[PDB]
Amino acid sequence: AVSGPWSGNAVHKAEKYFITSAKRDRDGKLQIELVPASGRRKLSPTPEMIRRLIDGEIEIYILTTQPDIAIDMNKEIIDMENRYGVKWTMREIPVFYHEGKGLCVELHNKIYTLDQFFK
Amino acid sequence: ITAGSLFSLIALVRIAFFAHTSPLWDDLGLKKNSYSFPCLGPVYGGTCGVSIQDQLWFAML
Amino acid sequence: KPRLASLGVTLGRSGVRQESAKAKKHYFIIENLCVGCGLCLDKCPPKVNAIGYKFYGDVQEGGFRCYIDQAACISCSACFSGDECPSGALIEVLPDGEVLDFSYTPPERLDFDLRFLHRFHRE
Amino acid sequence: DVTTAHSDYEIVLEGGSSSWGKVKARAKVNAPPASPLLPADCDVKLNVKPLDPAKGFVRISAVFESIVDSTKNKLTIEADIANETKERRISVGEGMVSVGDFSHTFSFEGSVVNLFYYRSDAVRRNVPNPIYMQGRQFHDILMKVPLDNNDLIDTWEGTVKAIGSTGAFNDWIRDFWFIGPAFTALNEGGQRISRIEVNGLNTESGPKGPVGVSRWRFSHGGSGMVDSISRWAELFPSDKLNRPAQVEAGFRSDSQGIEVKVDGEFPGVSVDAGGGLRRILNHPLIPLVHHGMVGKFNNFNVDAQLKVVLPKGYKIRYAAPQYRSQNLEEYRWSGGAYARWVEHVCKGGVGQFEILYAQ
Amino acid sequence: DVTTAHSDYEIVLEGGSSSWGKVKARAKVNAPPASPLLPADCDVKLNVKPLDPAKGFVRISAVFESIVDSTKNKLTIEADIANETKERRISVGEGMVSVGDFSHTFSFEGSVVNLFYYRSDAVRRNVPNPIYMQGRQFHDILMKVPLDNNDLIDTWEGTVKAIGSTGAFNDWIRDFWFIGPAFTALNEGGQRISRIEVNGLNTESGPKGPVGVSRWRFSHGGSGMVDSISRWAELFPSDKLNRPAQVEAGFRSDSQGIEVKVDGEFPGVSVDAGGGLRRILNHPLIPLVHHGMVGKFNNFNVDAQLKVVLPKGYKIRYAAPQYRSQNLEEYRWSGGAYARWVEHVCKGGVGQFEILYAQ
Amino acid sequence: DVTTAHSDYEIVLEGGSSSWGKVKARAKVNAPPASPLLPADCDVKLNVKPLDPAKGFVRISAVFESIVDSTKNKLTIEADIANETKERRISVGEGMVSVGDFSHTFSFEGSVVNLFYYRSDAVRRNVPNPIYMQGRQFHDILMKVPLDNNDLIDTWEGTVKAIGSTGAFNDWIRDFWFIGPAFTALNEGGQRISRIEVNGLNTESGPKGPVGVSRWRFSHGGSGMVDSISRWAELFPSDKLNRPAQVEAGFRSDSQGIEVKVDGEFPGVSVDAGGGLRRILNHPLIPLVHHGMVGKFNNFNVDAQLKVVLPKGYKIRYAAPQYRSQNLEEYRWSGGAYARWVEHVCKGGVGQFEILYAQ
Ligand code: BCL
Ligand code: BCL
Ligand code: BCL
Ligand code: BCL
Ligand code: BCL
Ligand code: BCL
Ligand code: BCL
Ligand code: SF4
Ligand code: SF4
Ligand code: SF4
Repeated sequence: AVSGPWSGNAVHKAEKYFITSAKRDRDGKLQIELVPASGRRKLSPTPEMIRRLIDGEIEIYILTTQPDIAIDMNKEIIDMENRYGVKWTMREIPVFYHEGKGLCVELHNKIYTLDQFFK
Repeated sequence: ITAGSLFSLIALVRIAFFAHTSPLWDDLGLKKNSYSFPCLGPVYGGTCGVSIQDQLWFAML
Repeated sequence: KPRLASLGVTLGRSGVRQESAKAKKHYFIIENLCVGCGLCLDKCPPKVNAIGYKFYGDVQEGGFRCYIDQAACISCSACFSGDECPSGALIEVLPDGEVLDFSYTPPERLDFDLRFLHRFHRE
Repeated sequence: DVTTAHSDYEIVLEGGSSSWGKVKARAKVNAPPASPLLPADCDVKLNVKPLDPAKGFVRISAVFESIVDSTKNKLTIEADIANETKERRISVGEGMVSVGDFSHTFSFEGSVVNLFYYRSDAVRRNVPNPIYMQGRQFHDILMKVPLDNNDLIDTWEGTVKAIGSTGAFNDWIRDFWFIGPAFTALNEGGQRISRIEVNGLNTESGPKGPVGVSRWRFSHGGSGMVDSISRWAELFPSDKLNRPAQVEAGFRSDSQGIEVKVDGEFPGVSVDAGGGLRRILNHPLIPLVHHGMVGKFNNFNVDAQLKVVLPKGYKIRYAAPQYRSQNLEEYRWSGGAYARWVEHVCKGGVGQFEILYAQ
Repeated sequence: DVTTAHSDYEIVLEGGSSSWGKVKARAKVNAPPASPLLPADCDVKLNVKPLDPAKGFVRISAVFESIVDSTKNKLTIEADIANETKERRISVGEGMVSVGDFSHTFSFEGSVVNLFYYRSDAVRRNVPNPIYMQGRQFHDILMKVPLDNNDLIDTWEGTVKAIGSTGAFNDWIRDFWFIGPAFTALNEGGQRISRIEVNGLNTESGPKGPVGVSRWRFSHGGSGMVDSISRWAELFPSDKLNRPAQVEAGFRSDSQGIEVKVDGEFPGVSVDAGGGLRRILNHPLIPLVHHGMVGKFNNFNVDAQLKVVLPKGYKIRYAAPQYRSQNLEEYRWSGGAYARWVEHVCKGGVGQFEILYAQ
Repeated sequence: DVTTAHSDYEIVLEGGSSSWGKVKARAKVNAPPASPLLPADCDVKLNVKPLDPAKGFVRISAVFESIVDSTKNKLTIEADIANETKERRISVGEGMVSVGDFSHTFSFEGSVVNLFYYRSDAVRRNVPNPIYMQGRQFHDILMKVPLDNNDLIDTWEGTVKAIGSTGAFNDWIRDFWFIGPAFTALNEGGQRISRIEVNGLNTESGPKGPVGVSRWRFSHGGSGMVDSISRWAELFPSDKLNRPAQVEAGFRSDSQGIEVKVDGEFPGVSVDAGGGLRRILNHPLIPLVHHGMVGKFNNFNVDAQLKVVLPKGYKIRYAAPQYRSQNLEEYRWSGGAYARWVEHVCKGGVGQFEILYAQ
């Protein structure tokens, strides 16, 4: 099921990972590295670790201050804040698994793919 | 005395069991980093008197 | 039987007296996680007013949050060092990009309760 | 300076020709584990289901769910072992190995051959209960691991390159196969691991992706101490598997101590002893000799209770060490001689404790 | 009536990128040493001075002044070790061996090669702290001993004759090289010593007198336990040698017990642990596994105090076993869990004790 | 109900050049034996009765009467060992092996060769009492057994068939030879058993019936720990054997413990130590290293008394550990340091205890 508050971080209900860099290779494939909230090891989104995401054992997120996020996140973030210190707001986007495309980010009612999303 | 013991025992069972986390703050996704922190602020209708030092006060009171 | 110069080691029962017996890293608020308690703001040096408040509603409904101004932040790591944050919103990014939500994380474990065949905690 | 360890044991046996027994074991120890990484936890599950009586085939499963220094590690095995002859035993099975974000699957076609250096009638006639039998085992292995990951390919390329450039691969592979303290355990149980032999290392295409294939064969000899060799027929009660049998166990370990839970039924717990008398199966020697390796590092005090439950009408003829108390059909061991024998066998001793129960 | 041992430890670390730490250790034990000759006393001195930063070369010295059963024994070494590549490391040095009225000098030109059976990214990725790494080492040796004494000549003549007449010299030399219980130490640390190979045994004239010359090369493999193989880069902080580093130690032994004194500074005491956190270097496994060999002969009571001093602004994020007391900058370990871990590791245990200190 | 063991020792020595000493030892232990079968009892008898002074030939006898798990086991040996040279020693003898209703006799013609890897003068000059001697031994064996039983006939064939069909017979025979934990013991004492060599396996007719005849050769090397190699001259005081010498011992073992009774006179108990001083012979290392293998399974308190009786006019010059009491000619050891050394050497320690007595 789920581990207790005492095991790992207490705030987390499932283990938490953050995509920290999204550089590309010579062939243009997106090399995604995600480190856990503790942050002492580097992993890539392999099927075995995606398989955890199907059962909710882990959760993946992206910061909006990432150096290579490709999409102009600050302008859109600034607009929403103005709708309802505005600059320096930072958010965590919850990455989800789409069987057809793999990891997608439902940003502003529009599904995206990590390769489409990142530079 | 039986009622007066079980009343102040509630504040004591909470120091023993909710020093770092409680079922509510595991739900609200929060950590009690500290033993003498007053509140987390107005948030969630407010959360004052949640540390174990404050639960000690509510056992003395 | 000759020997080498003696080693002066008086540890046990002995009448001898014993002895006394840079902008590299970056910090951020995850705004959806912040509850605005401002514990981070008070660790920031007052001549470097990096952390600040941002209002958009009633405080009893999470209408306020904290944020680091990177233009004035000096990366002294005072807000992160002290494990103030109760939500994980205050995070740190190392010069090579790892994201730390807390300064030390307890190790993960399985969980089972140990009972005994014939002792007080039976079955 | 002495720490305390508490344990409880339980064996329930049926009457008639049944070899079926229920075993439950709980233990709690206060000394640090020898593992150089802590905390290390682990849960193991074994289930055996009879497929068909005439063939003698059975389906065995194994699941390993262990977290080592916050690193999730899982190994899964599903196999079909059956008795071919007195010395040969073929197994067909599939399994998966996952460490953190890494995982790889494998399929194997294997046979094990077990021969005794001698088979004399005089030994059988003059020794009613022999313990040591000298022998050797031979494994035929056909591994089938698909090279799905970038890392698998590199481990395979590297392996082929190493074989090609290093003549001493058959010898130095035993330094890899038994990592860290595992190498030392070989000499400890009087077990000799012979050099592996690579019949073939060929990549064969599979519908999913390129499949590195290894066909190897090895052998290993037991001076008599090894239970796989000395007791080849007893560790596979396939024909006595009238109903499914399961052994479930798990343990928690860290700097503070170890907590262990074990439970499950299976046949072979009771074996004929001669003269109409039954007897609990001789303790495996390899586990004791292997635990003396880590059990000799902290002076401890023993608190162990062994509750044995016999069938209706079935009363002990003889036990040493003798049961402390008795409760009609149930007999109890605690304290005195028994908690000396426990101190003996928890530190690596293999001293005999025999129970004979006749109808 | 009851044995006891007292000990004191101390580690002082600097801040920034410095890996420099000061270590002091005092011990006193009341049981007899396993040495079959007593009294045996011994003083050891190590000093390392950086020669040049760009080359990475350093000058290491070693002096051994030991009196064994009233027999003065001295070994002196002066060498120049430098990093050639990730796996090769060449050393040029001279030394002297004196026993009583006998003494002989030697000069050596040597290189050591260290390879890991595998190098996988997944391990590196999935593992934050790897303890066991499987590997092998190869030594190229060019010994130059002048045959000044009558005895040296005879040892050389005999050696050449033995090689000439005995085919099994490469194998049976390992029975001589590891004298008494050092051979049993090989199996204990999971270390395999391969057969030596004699490239050449030629007498070459020197200005002083005839110089027997040996050019040999050997190898040895570690299952992972061996620290020379598993930690090849960490045992030579040459590039971190900004200033000279010295380790000084000595011990007295006889029927009554052992007195030991150790002190000295050197880099590599602190290594990065990830996430901005520093950590004391993982305990060497070979010394613990080697001391369990002599530390399991007398029941003892532990009285050990470990005073750790951290840099200004630097506090510990996590330690198990937890420090008994804290006093400002310094943290103290004594009693309870720690004096269980000491009894664990003094008898051969290798259980992990980790301290993480972040700024 | 505490692990407690009681023991008594006694050595009586004569004056002059006599090396003759009387040794008596009794022991009582309360922990279970590390024997997979109990109860196991055993009586041993050894008598050496000299044959002629000039030849140096002596007649040695050995009788083994042991009941193992109600199975009577007997081995009898009668042999004629004599000194040929400093490294060669030929023995001619007959014996019989009986287990229950099975028995077979054997005749052997054998020679043992013992060489030291080096023989240096400096070691002799600078080390007054050397312990560790690196060497190797070679056995020439001509076994002859009458095959008058069906069971004996069957064992004779199988062996030939195995040799004929298995190439690895010289290697895998070591596994069968060292039954149970005997193989593990090899690595423990730093002893290497080389592969056996079969000169011939020929059936030769005898007046009684077909007699199996074997002529094999083997070797084994000692890192220095082994006493047969390190002390080859000292274990055969043939020339000092003016009168017949006999060593008689026996032991009873079961779940409750061990009781040991040992007694007998023989030469070599006292050896020259230099400077006119005599000294008790250095303790054999192999027995201690071999008992640490079973003596580390149960915590215990020692109760041992060692009464040493010296010749008239002969007083100790030095002993560590020092004698508790001195009743003039007879000295006593009990308690304090000596009990610390007994717990040391009963668990596998080999720490030196030296007594020097001069006239
Ligand atoms: C441990 C001592 C021996 C050993 C003992 C045996 C025995 C015994 C036999 C096998 C046989 C096999 N061995 Mg083997 N084997 C060893 C080393 C190896 C190694 C290796 C990594 O070096 C490999 C690849 C193999 C490979 C194989 C397979 C081809 C085959 C079936 C294995 C299987 O299904 O396991 C299933 C997977 C598991 C994880 C099971 C582990 C079970 C443990 C060891 C004991 C559990 C039983 C418990 C005590 C009682 C439970 C009762 C319940 C009813 C289950 N062996 C060592 C040297 N091997 C079998 C054969 O004959 O095939 C024809 C068989 O009978
Ligand atoms: C002990 C485990 C290994 C071992 C480990 C290593 C390591 C590690 C390396 C050498 C390398 C060398 N080895 Mg080697 N070596 C072993 C066995 C041997 C034997 C032998 C008698 O069988 C020989 C002749 C050699 C020969 C040699 C030299 C050619 C070369 C440099 C030695 C030197 O200067 O020592 C100096 C003389 C001494 C007495 C030093 C002893 C130091 C002890 C062992 C540890 C002290 C450090 C202490 C823990 C921390 C101190 C910090 C201070 C700043 C010093 N090795 C065994 C099998 N060997 C080196 C190389 O790569 O050369 C290119 C090197 O880096
Ligand atoms: C145990 C360590 C060594 C060993 C040590 C020696 C020694 C030492 C020598 C022999 C020599 C011989 N060995 Mg060998 N030998 C070993 C293994 C073997 C094996 C085998 C089964 O593997 C065989 C077949 C042999 C065969 C032989 C014979 C050919 C020969 C004479 C034996 C004899 O008469 O014993 C007699 C039968 C017995 C049961 C005696 C047992 C004695 C025990 C071991 C010690 C008792 C003495 C006690 C401590 C003090 C007693 C004093 C009293 C006065 C007796 N050896 C191992 C490898 N062997 C001898 C020789 O040189 O021949 C030329 C000899 O001197
Ligand atoms: C101080 C004295 C203490 C004590 C001190 C310790 C210490 C200290 C430690 C243990 C450890 C263990 N103790 Mg203990 N222990 C005590 C008494 C007990 C008692 C009891 C009271 O009855 C119990 C039930 C246990 C139980 C256990 C286990 C939880 C654990 C060993 C696990 C194991 O089997 O690994 C089995 C291991 C293997 C099979 C090897 C796996 C790896 C190798 C490379 C595999 C090769 C095999 C090959 C592949 C197999 C076959 C393949 C198939 C054929 C296909 N201890 C006493 C009282 N114990 C150790 C441990 O691991 O703790 C976590 C440890 O360090
Ligand atoms: C304290 C331990 C107990 C003991 C505990 C056990 C246990 C436990 C078991 C046995 C078992 C065996 N026991 Mg028992 N056994 C003891 C004493 C003896 C004595 C004796 C006269 O003292 C004898 C003859 C035996 C005989 C035997 C064998 C029948 C059998 C092992 C089968 C085998 O392969 O061995 C054949 C022989 C060898 C393997 C080695 C060869 C003999 C030795 C190595 C060499 C003899 C040389 C001799 C001195 C002759 C002179 C040499 C000359 C050069 C010719 N035991 C001691 C006292 N024994 C096992 C069994 O019953 O299985 C069927 C078993 O499980
Ligand atoms: C009863 C339990 C006791 C205990 C019982 C004993 C006993 C009993 C003894 C010791 C011994 C020792 N103990 Mg202790 N010990 C205890 C606790 C301690 C504590 C502590 C409290 O922290 C300390 C600091 C020590 C320290 C020590 C040492 C003084 C000593 C081992 C020396 C050594 O390293 O040799 C290192 C040895 C070598 C490196 C081998 C040298 C020879 C071989 C052949 C060399 C081959 C290597 C190759 C040439 C190397 C490389 C070459 C270069 C690359 C060129 N003990 C516990 C509490 N300890 C032993 C000793 O030696 O005492 C004098 C001993 O007998
Ligand atoms: C708890 C700590 C206890 C303790 C725990 C135990 C335990 C537990 C056990 C013993 C065992 C023994 N203990 Mg203890 N023991 C203690 C203290 C003592 C003291 C004392 C106080 O002085 C004594 C006298 C003893 C004495 C003994 C022996 C009776 C016995 C080992 C017999 C032996 O030598 O086999 C010698 C064996 C051999 C020579 C091997 C035979 C087989 C092999 C295959 C033969 C190969 C050799 C080759 C053929 C030889 C040469 C041939 C010739 C050359 C021809 N113990 C301490 C206080 N001891 C063990 C035992 O056996 O009990 C029955 C045992 O299990
Ligand atoms: S206790 Fe109430 S008033 Fe005080 S800080 Fe918390 S929310 Fe504000
Ligand atoms: S690093 Fe220092 S200045 Fe910057 S936000 Fe944190 S506390 Fe304030
Ligand atoms: S301490 Fe945490 S919850 Fe409080 S303002 Fe800072 S980031 Fe938000």
